[PDB]
Amino acid sequence: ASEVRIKLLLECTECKRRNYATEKNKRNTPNKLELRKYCPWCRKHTVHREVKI
Amino acid sequence: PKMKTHKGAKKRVKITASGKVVAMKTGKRHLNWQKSGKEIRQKGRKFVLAKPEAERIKLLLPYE
RNA sequence: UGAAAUACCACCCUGGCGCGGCUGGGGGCCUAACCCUCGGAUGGGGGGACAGCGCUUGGCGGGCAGUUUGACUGGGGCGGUCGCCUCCUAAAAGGUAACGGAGGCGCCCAAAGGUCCCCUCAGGCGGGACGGAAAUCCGCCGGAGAGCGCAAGGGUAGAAGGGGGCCUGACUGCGAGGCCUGCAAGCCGAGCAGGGGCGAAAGCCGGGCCUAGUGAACCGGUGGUCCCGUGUGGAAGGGCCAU
RNA sequence: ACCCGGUGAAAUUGAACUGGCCGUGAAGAUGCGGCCUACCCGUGGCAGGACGAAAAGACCCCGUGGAGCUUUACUGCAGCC
RNA sequence: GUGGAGCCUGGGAGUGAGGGCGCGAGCGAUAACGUCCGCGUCCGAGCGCGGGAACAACCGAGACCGCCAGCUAAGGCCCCC
RNA sequence: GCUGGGGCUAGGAGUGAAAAGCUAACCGAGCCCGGAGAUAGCUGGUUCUCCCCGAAAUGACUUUAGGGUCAGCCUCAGGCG
RNA sequence: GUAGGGAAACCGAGUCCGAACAGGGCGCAGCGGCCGCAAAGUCCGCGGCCGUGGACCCGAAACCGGGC
RNA sequence: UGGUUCGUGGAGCCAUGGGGGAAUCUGGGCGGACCACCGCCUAAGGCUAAGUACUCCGGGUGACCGAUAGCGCACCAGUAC
RNA sequence: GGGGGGAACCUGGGGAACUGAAACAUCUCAGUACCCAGAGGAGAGGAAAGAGAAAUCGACUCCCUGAGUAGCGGCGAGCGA
Ligand SMILES: [Mg+2]
Ligand SMILES: [Mg+2]
Ligand SMILES: [Mg+2]
Ligand SMILES: [Mg+2]
Ligand SMILES: [Mg+2]
Ligand SMILES: [Mg+2]
Ligand SMILES: [Mg+2]
Ligand SMILES: [Mg+2]
Ligand SMILES: [Mg+2]
Ligand SMILES: [Mg+2]
Ligand SMILES: [Mg+2]
Ligand SMILES: [Mg+2]
Ligand SMILES: [Mg+2]
Ligand SMILES: [Mg+2]
Ligand SMILES: [Mg+2]
Ligand SMILES: [Mg+2]
Ligand SMILES: [Mg+2]
Ligand SMILES: [Mg+2]
Ligand SMILES: [Mg+2]
Ligand SMILES: [Mg+2]
Ligand SMILES: [Mg+2]
Ligand SMILES: [Mg+2]
Ligand SMILES: [Mg+2]
Ligand SMILES: [Mg+2]
Ligand SMILES: [Mg+2]
Ligand SMILES: [Mg+2]
Ligand SMILES: [Mg+2]
Ligand SMILES: [Mg+2]
Ligand SMILES: [Mg+2]
Ligand SMILES: [Mg+2]
Ligand SMILES: [Mg+2]
Ligand SMILES: [Mg+2]
Ligand SMILES: [Mg+2]
Ligand SMILES: [Mg+2]
Ligand SMILES: [Mg+2]
Ligand SMILES: [Mg+2]
Ligand SMILES: [Mg+2]
Ligand SMILES: [Mg+2]
Ligand SMILES: [Mg+2]
Ligand SMILES: [Mg+2]
Ligand SMILES: [Mg+2]
Ligand SMILES: [Mg+2]
Ligand SMILES: [Mg+2]
Ligand SMILES: [Mg+2]
Ligand SMILES: [Mg+2]
Ligand SMILES: [Mg+2]
Ligand SMILES: [Mg+2]
Ligand SMILES: [Mg+2]
Ligand SMILES: [Mg+2]
Ligand SMILES: [Mg+2]
Ligand SMILES: [Mg+2]
Ligand SMILES: [Mg+2]
Ligand SMILES: [Mg+2]
Ligand SMILES: [Mg+2]
Ligand SMILES: [Mg+2]
Ligand SMILES: [Mg+2]
Ligand SMILES: [Mg+2]
Ligand SMILES: [Mg+2]
Ligand SMILES: [Mg+2]
Ligand SMILES: [Mg+2]
Ligand SMILES: [Mg+2]
Ligand SMILES: [Mg+2]
Ligand SMILES: [Mg+2]
Ligand SMILES: [Mg+2]
Ligand SMILES: [Mg+2]
Ligand SMILES: [Mg+2]
Ligand SMILES: [Mg+2]
Ligand SMILES: [Mg+2]
Ligand SMILES: [Mg+2]
Ligand SMILES: [Mg+2]
Ligand SMILES: [Mg+2]
Ligand SMILES: [Mg+2]
Ligand SMILES: [Mg+2]
Ligand SMILES: [Mg+2]
Ligand SMILES: [Mg+2]
Ligand SMILES: [Mg+2]
Ligand SMILES: [Mg+2]
Ligand SMILES: [Mg+2]
Ligand SMILES: [Mg+2]
Ligand SMILES: [Mg+2]
Ligand SMILES: [Mg+2]
Ligand SMILES: [Mg+2]
Ligand SMILES: [Mg+2]
Ligand SMILES: [Mg+2]
Ligand SMILES: [Mg+2]
Ligand SMILES: [Mg+2]
Ligand SMILES: [Mg+2]
Ligand SMILES: [Mg+2]
Ligand SMILES: [Mg+2]
Ligand SMILES: [Mg+2]
Ligand SMILES: [Mg+2]
Ligand SMILES: [Mg+2]
Ligand SMILES: [Mg+2]
Ligand SMILES: [Mg+2]
Ligand SMILES: [Mg+2]
Ligand SMILES: [Mg+2]
Ligand SMILES: [Mg+2]
Ligand SMILES: [Mg+2]
Ligand SMILES: [Mg+2]
Ligand SMILES: [Mg+2]
Ligand SMILES: [Mg+2]
Ligand SMILES: [Mg+2]
Ligand SMILES: [Mg+2]
Ligand SMILES: [Mg+2]
Ligand SMILES: [Mg+2]
Ligand SMILES: [Mg+2]
Ligand SMILES: [Mg+2]
Ligand SMILES: [Mg+2]
Ligand SMILES: [Mg+2]
Ligand SMILES: [Mg+2]
Ligand SMILES: [Mg+2]
Ligand SMILES: [Mg+2]
Ligand SMILES: [Mg+2]
Ligand SMILES: [Mg+2]
Ligand SMILES: [Mg+2]
Ligand SMILES: [Mg+2]
Ligand SMILES: [Mg+2]
Ligand SMILES: [Mg+2]
Ligand SMILES: [Mg+2]
Ligand SMILES: [Mg+2]
Ligand SMILES: [Mg+2]
Ligand SMILES: [Mg+2]
Ligand SMILES: [Mg+2]
Ligand SMILES: [Mg+2]
Ligand SMILES: [Mg+2]
Ligand SMILES: [Mg+2]
Ligand SMILES: [Mg+2]
Ligand SMILES: [Mg+2]
Ligand SMILES: [Mg+2]
Ligand SMILES: [Mg+2]
Ligand SMILES: [Mg+2]
Ligand SMILES: [Mg+2]
Ligand SMILES: [Mg+2]
Ligand SMILES: [Mg+2]
Ligand SMILES: [Mg+2]
Ligand SMILES: [Mg+2]
Ligand SMILES: [Mg+2]
Ligand SMILES: [Mg+2]
Ligand SMILES: [Mg+2]
Ligand SMILES: [Mg+2]
Ligand SMILES: [Mg+2]
Ligand SMILES: [Mg+2]
Ligand SMILES: [Mg+2]
Ligand SMILES: [Mg+2]
Ligand SMILES: [Mg+2]
Ligand SMILES: [Mg+2]
Ligand SMILES: [Mg+2]
Ligand SMILES: [Mg+2]
Ligand SMILES: [Mg+2]
Ligand SMILES: [Mg+2]
Ligand SMILES: [Mg+2]
Ligand SMILES: [Mg+2]
Ligand SMILES: [Mg+2]
Ligand SMILES: [Mg+2]
Ligand SMILES: [Mg+2]
Ligand SMILES: [Mg+2]
Ligand SMILES: [Mg+2]
Ligand SMILES: [Mg+2]
Ligand SMILES: [Mg+2]
Ligand SMILES: [Mg+2]
Ligand SMILES: [Mg+2]
Ligand SMILES: [Mg+2]
Ligand SMILES: [Mg+2]
Ligand SMILES: [Mg+2]
Ligand SMILES: [Mg+2]
Ligand SMILES: [Mg+2]
Ligand SMILES: [Mg+2]
Ligand SMILES: [Mg+2]
Ligand SMILES: [Mg+2]
Ligand SMILES: [Mg+2]
Ligand SMILES: [Mg+2]
Ligand SMILES: [Mg+2]
Ligand SMILES: [Mg+2]
Ligand SMILES: [Mg+2]
Ligand SMILES: [Mg+2]
Ligand SMILES: [Mg+2]
Ligand SMILES: [Mg+2]
Ligand SMILES: [Mg+2]
Ligand SMILES: [Mg+2]
Ligand SMILES: [Mg+2]
Ligand SMILES: [Mg+2]
Ligand SMILES: [Mg+2]
Ligand SMILES: [Mg+2]
Ligand SMILES: [Mg+2]
Ligand SMILES: [Mg+2]
Ligand SMILES: [Mg+2]
Ligand SMILES: [Mg+2]
Ligand SMILES: [Mg+2]
Ligand SMILES: [Mg+2]
Ligand SMILES: [Mg+2]
Ligand SMILES: [Mg+2]
Ligand SMILES: [Mg+2]
Ligand SMILES: [Mg+2]
Ligand SMILES: [Mg+2]
Ligand SMILES: [Mg+2]
Ligand SMILES: [Mg+2]
Ligand SMILES: [Mg+2]
Ligand SMILES: [Mg+2]
Ligand SMILES: [Mg+2]
Ligand SMILES: [Mg+2]
Ligand SMILES: [Mg+2]
Ligand SMILES: [Mg+2]
Ligand SMILES: [Mg+2]
Ligand SMILES: [Mg+2]
Ligand SMILES: [Mg+2]
Ligand SMILES: [Mg+2]
Ligand SMILES: [Mg+2]
Ligand SMILES: [Mg+2]
Ligand SMILES: [Mg+2]
Ligand SMILES: [Mg+2]
Ligand SMILES: [Mg+2]
Ligand SMILES: [Mg+2]
Ligand SMILES: [Mg+2]
Ligand SMILES: [Mg+2]
Ligand SMILES: [Mg+2]
Ligand SMILES: [Mg+2]
Ligand SMILES: [Mg+2]
Ligand SMILES: [Mg+2]
Ligand SMILES: [Mg+2]
Ligand SMILES: [Mg+2]
Ligand SMILES: [Mg+2]
Ligand SMILES: [Mg+2]
Ligand SMILES: [Mg+2]
Ligand SMILES: [Mg+2]
Ligand SMILES: [Mg+2]
Ligand SMILES: [Mg+2]
Ligand SMILES: [Mg+2]
Ligand SMILES: [Mg+2]
Ligand SMILES: [Mg+2]
Ligand SMILES: [Mg+2]
Ligand SMILES: [Mg+2]
Ligand SMILES: [Mg+2]
Ligand SMILES: [Mg+2]
Ligand SMILES: [Mg+2]
Ligand SMILES: [Mg+2]
Ligand SMILES: [Mg+2]
Ligand SMILES: [Mg+2]
Ligand SMILES: [Mg+2]
Ligand SMILES: [Mg+2]
Ligand SMILES: [Mg+2]
Ligand SMILES: [Mg+2]
Ligand SMILES: [Mg+2]
Ligand SMILES: [Zn+2]
Repeated sequence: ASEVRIKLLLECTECKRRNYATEKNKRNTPNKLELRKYCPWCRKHTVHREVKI
Repeated sequence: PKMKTHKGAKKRVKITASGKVVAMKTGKRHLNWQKSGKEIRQKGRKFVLAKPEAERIKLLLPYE
């Protein structure tokens, strides 16, 4: 973790609840992360989007 | 005069029915982003304090 | 005729001006609060709504007040050091000290992660325009001396190394059993369920060849939860899960 | 100062029947070992020793002791604006 | 292997200045009654006893009491003895 | 200039031709009484007898290092065998 | 003391985490021929040790208040 | 600002130094910000025994002392100094 | 009518610090010590603009309990209805 390597939350794009915390390098990966993850509310896999922490 | 209950202990801890002392695992107050789900999950549980330390805490809770 | 079209009468809109309200500053003057003064005082003189003083705002402030000003240490100071990782010292289990001998960490990677398929080095000799000790090509030898992001050690091609495809298990809910251990921590983890990835399948997958890349509480922020809600319904404010 | 008559303190003091050397011993021994030396007890003197007396070292360090002082240490207060 | 062995639970501690020696190393100078660890021992707490001239820790040996009785240990057996 | 008598100024205060001098024989903050039996992780001291057992001076952490908390080592009761 | 589990609502020999009917955490339990008898627990005495208080005793340098 | 368990906290209540500044029951204060509902209570005048505290004084009684004890003083002691 | 006095006791107006927090500032010690005013044989308080959930109680004082509960708290030490 640094200024370039930031922490972030992953928000389930269906129910908007933040289910995961992780990191990326915003110089190497400037665009928002989209990753399919299991959402424990929706009880299914969902695209989660990077949201600010 | 009569002993006073330690409120710091009382707000952190519980004496179970059999005389054990139970607390919350330390280490998930913050700095959690890079901690695995296994670390965060298992830190959500209570745990049984070691006997030498539980005996000390229990003397602090004379009226429980 | 345009979107609305016309004489006339209201409500209001723009902006401006004048008389007024009511107040904000500013300049000038007044006197009577208030202050000073005057053999004389229900007065005259001077200052004057200021100054002084009351409440409140921010500031300057060793004049004064309470304190703080770490440890290790071949005495103390000075210098150095303080946590974490690797090797040695370490006396062939584990552990093991000195201000003993040598190095490194406080990051990083969206692939440098999961799976499936494929591939195999450094180096030496000979050969090949520009082209060299070393660019790229060919041939022979070459078990690992290369490589594996970065220290060092262990490990390793019957891959952990190089390439590609599909991907997000860098899961959620747990967790038998252990390693280590004064505590608190740190560590490894099969297996079950949920919903997935890859593979024909057997299967693998809960980040990364491994060991450093870190910080207990308290106090507070943000998202969710909808558990508490001080007669009642709400609300304030808390709790819980996540960060 | 000394001797006689008169009056008569003090700090200090575990107890003492309290010698030298060479050793030893917590590392400088009257007190231990070996040896040497030494009849009992005073009086005037000298200060080398009794790590002699006095003062629970002022130096030095240590104690999360104190106090005076300083300042662009911290945080207040007077005072001033 | 029945021992002031071991294990479980609980009451009470003290200790957290060690020191000498032997061996193994580091530091030091193949110095220190030096220093810092490891294995062991003894002193500490056995300054009780014998030996080592004397002498915590070297050698011999673990002192319940008594005896004008015997055997040994280390070390000794010319005199002190 | 010295001096008598009569007066005033005091404790974070006075007074000082300045030495932190002096303020009733010790002043970097007077004296008395009170808070008060301040506090002292320091030094000292701790009183009859007999009997059994019997340590530690390590490790971890500590504004900690001559102090502590836990563990180790001692002891007593119960239980196991 | 006779009920615990949960932050709580609440449920209860269970409860909490969870989607779970999974798994785990914390909980739940006398001898003889009805009675003795031993017993939860509790009351009182006694003893060890801890907390509060000066707390085994003596000792500061100092700090503060009111006077002299 | 103070008081309260409440140290600014969601901070109500009771008190009030400053500023502003009402109403007379259809008025007003309270039930912990606040609003509604529902209840409780009548501020800005005063007094009021008893149950409670203390022990200079008097008496009674001690698993209280017995002249270094017990009051500082058993005695011509708050004296001598 | 007042003045001055009285061992403690009481109320009101002012109001520390050592200490504890193993440093220290919020906090604690504590509204304690102490100063001052006043009161009496007591003083204070006292007849709901109370309490707080009981569809309830019924001045105040004082004891027991509630309760080291509720809460307060560098959520520390502690404080405490
Ligand atoms: Mg607390
Ligand atoms: Mg935690
Ligand atoms: Mg959290
Ligand atoms: Mg949080
Ligand atoms: Mg990681
Ligand atoms: Mg994970
Ligand atoms: Mg995660
Ligand atoms: Mg969870
Ligand atoms: Mg209770
Ligand atoms: Mg109970
Ligand atoms: Mg004028
Ligand atoms: Mg005029
Ligand atoms: Mg005038
Ligand atoms: Mg004028
Ligand atoms: Mg003015
Ligand atoms: Mg203002
Ligand atoms: Mg101001
Ligand atoms: Mg300053
Ligand atoms: Mg100062
Ligand atoms: Mg202080
Ligand atoms: Mg500090
Ligand atoms: Mg400092
Ligand atoms: Mg410091
Ligand atoms: Mg030091
Ligand atoms: Mg040195
Ligand atoms: Mg050294
Ligand atoms: Mg030296
Ligand atoms: Mg030394
Ligand atoms: Mg330095
Ligand atoms: Mg080793
Ligand atoms: Mg080794
Ligand atoms: Mg080894
Ligand atoms: Mg070995
Ligand atoms: Mg081990
Ligand atoms: Mg060093
Ligand atoms: Mg790729
Ligand atoms: Mg080649
Ligand atoms: Mg070539
Ligand atoms: Mg060429
Ligand atoms: Mg070439
Ligand atoms: Mg290699
Ligand atoms: Mg490197
Ligand atoms: Mg690959
Ligand atoms: Mg791949
Ligand atoms: Mg697909
Ligand atoms: Mg386990
Ligand atoms: Mg452990
Ligand atoms: Mg670690
Ligand atoms: Mg970690
Ligand atoms: Mg599955
Ligand atoms: Mg599946
Ligand atoms: Mg599958
Ligand atoms: Mg398939
Ligand atoms: Mg499958
Ligand atoms: Mg698995
Ligand atoms: Mg990698
Ligand atoms: Mg890889
Ligand atoms: Mg890594
Ligand atoms: Mg933390
Ligand atoms: Mg804190
Ligand atoms: Mg919080
Ligand atoms: Mg919330
Ligand atoms: Mg609700
Ligand atoms: Mg409500
Ligand atoms: Mg409504
Ligand atoms: Mg409701
Ligand atoms: Mg709402
Ligand atoms: Mg809420
Ligand atoms: Mg969390
Ligand atoms: Mg003569
Ligand atoms: Mg004479
Ligand atoms: Mg004699
Ligand atoms: Mg003689
Ligand atoms: Mg010698
Ligand atoms: Mg000698
Ligand atoms: Mg002699
Ligand atoms: Mg003799
Ligand atoms: Mg002798
Ligand atoms: Mg002799
Ligand atoms: Mg001799
Ligand atoms: Mg002799
Ligand atoms: Mg001689
Ligand atoms: Mg003589
Ligand atoms: Mg002499
Ligand atoms: Mg001399
Ligand atoms: Mg002389
Ligand atoms: Mg002598
Ligand atoms: Mg001499
Ligand atoms: Mg001398
Ligand atoms: Mg002397
Ligand atoms: Mg002394
Ligand atoms: Mg001394
Ligand atoms: Mg000294
Ligand atoms: Mg000197
Ligand atoms: Mg000095
Ligand atoms: Mg020194
Ligand atoms: Mg000092
Ligand atoms: Mg300090
Ligand atoms: Mg210290
Ligand atoms: Mg200090
Ligand atoms: Mg000071
Ligand atoms: Mg002072
Ligand atoms: Mg001025
Ligand atoms: Mg034994
Ligand atoms: Mg034993
Ligand atoms: Mg036995
Ligand atoms: Mg005992
Ligand atoms: Mg005992
Ligand atoms: Mg000790
Ligand atoms: Mg101890
Ligand atoms: Mg120590
Ligand atoms: Mg030590
Ligand atoms: Mg030592
Ligand atoms: Mg040692
Ligand atoms: Mg040795
Ligand atoms: Mg030998
Ligand atoms: Mg050696
Ligand atoms: Mg070594
Ligand atoms: Mg030499
Ligand atoms: Mg030595
Ligand atoms: Mg040596
Ligand atoms: Mg040596
Ligand atoms: Mg030894
Ligand atoms: Mg000793
Ligand atoms: Mg011996
Ligand atoms: Mg022994
Ligand atoms: Mg001996
Ligand atoms: Mg001896
Ligand atoms: Mg002897
Ligand atoms: Mg001997
Ligand atoms: Mg001998
Ligand atoms: Mg002999
Ligand atoms: Mg000897
Ligand atoms: Mg010796
Ligand atoms: Mg024996
Ligand atoms: Mg014989
Ligand atoms: Mg022999
Ligand atoms: Mg001989
Ligand atoms: Mg003979
Ligand atoms: Mg004169
Ligand atoms: Mg005069
Ligand atoms: Mg005079
Ligand atoms: Mg004057
Ligand atoms: Mg004066
Ligand atoms: Mg005066
Ligand atoms: Mg003073
Ligand atoms: Mg004073
Ligand atoms: Mg000053
Ligand atoms: Mg002055
Ligand atoms: Mg002068
Ligand atoms: Mg005097
Ligand atoms: Mg004087
Ligand atoms: Mg003087
Ligand atoms: Mg003084
Ligand atoms: Mg002073
Ligand atoms: Mg002072
Ligand atoms: Mg004086
Ligand atoms: Mg007084
Ligand atoms: Mg006190
Ligand atoms: Mg004292
Ligand atoms: Mg102190
Ligand atoms: Mg005693
Ligand atoms: Mg024995
Ligand atoms: Mg140690
Ligand atoms: Mg620790
Ligand atoms: Mg430390
Ligand atoms: Mg340390
Ligand atoms: Mg130190
Ligand atoms: Mg030292
Ligand atoms: Mg200490
Ligand atoms: Mg212990
Ligand atoms: Mg044992
Ligand atoms: Mg034990
Ligand atoms: Mg037993
Ligand atoms: Mg419970
Ligand atoms: Mg269960
Ligand atoms: Mg839940
Ligand atoms: Mg169970
Ligand atoms: Mg019975
Ligand atoms: Mg019973
Ligand atoms: Mg105890
Ligand atoms: Mg006390
Ligand atoms: Mg005491
Ligand atoms: Mg005690
Ligand atoms: Mg002070
Ligand atoms: Mg001071
Ligand atoms: Mg002061
Ligand atoms: Mg004064
Ligand atoms: Mg107010
Ligand atoms: Mg307050
Ligand atoms: Mg709060
Ligand atoms: Mg409040
Ligand atoms: Mg307040
Ligand atoms: Mg008000
Ligand atoms: Mg007012
Ligand atoms: Mg009404
Ligand atoms: Mg109204
Ligand atoms: Mg009101
Ligand atoms: Mg209200
Ligand atoms: Mg109310
Ligand atoms: Mg309410
Ligand atoms: Mg009411
Ligand atoms: Mg009225
Ligand atoms: Mg009254
Ligand atoms: Mg009556
Ligand atoms: Mg009355
Ligand atoms: Mg009465
Ligand atoms: Mg009475
Ligand atoms: Mg009487
Ligand atoms: Mg008697
Ligand atoms: Mg009698
Ligand atoms: Mg007498
Ligand atoms: Mg007497
Ligand atoms: Mg007599
Ligand atoms: Mg009398
Ligand atoms: Mg007397
Ligand atoms: Mg007398
Ligand atoms: Mg007399
Ligand atoms: Mg008067
Ligand atoms: Mg009076
Ligand atoms: Mg009177
Ligand atoms: Mg008062
Ligand atoms: Mg008054
Ligand atoms: Mg007051
Ligand atoms: Mg008062
Ligand atoms: Mg004052
Ligand atoms: Mg203080
Ligand atoms: Mg104190
Ligand atoms: Mg304390
Ligand atoms: Mg205290
Ligand atoms: Mg303190
Ligand atoms: Mg302290
Ligand atoms: Mg201090
Ligand atoms: Mg303080
Ligand atoms: Mg207070
Ligand atoms: Mg008093
Ligand atoms: Mg009466
Ligand atoms: Mg009255
Ligand atoms: Mg009335
Ligand atoms: Mg109760
Ligand atoms: Mg208080
Ligand atoms: Mg009460
Ligand atoms: Zn979702």
